[PDB]
Amino acid sequence: SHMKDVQTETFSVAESIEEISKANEEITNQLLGISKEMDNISTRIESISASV
Amino acid sequence: VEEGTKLADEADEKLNSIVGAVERINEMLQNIAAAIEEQTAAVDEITTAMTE
Repeated sequence: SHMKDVQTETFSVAESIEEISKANEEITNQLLGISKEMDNISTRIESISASV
Repeated sequence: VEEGTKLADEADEKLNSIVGAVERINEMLQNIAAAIEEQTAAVDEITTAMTE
């Protein structure tokens, strides 16, 4: 049928939504590690403030 | 003998007055000693707080 040129685009957006999903998950993982590291930096600055 | 007896009691008051004067110097030095020690303890805890 005419569903050939439909198929060539419905293969690539499934190989691309997968990279979006993977990359958004990498951003989410990095964000939550930074959030932890930042909330530990807060403690260290507060310790410097106490010394002041 | 009378002129020498009363002239001897002139030096006796002056030597007694030097004991008094020097023990006023000593009274000031004993307060500087405690203050320098207490100040030395405070500067140490600051140099520890700055090493932190």
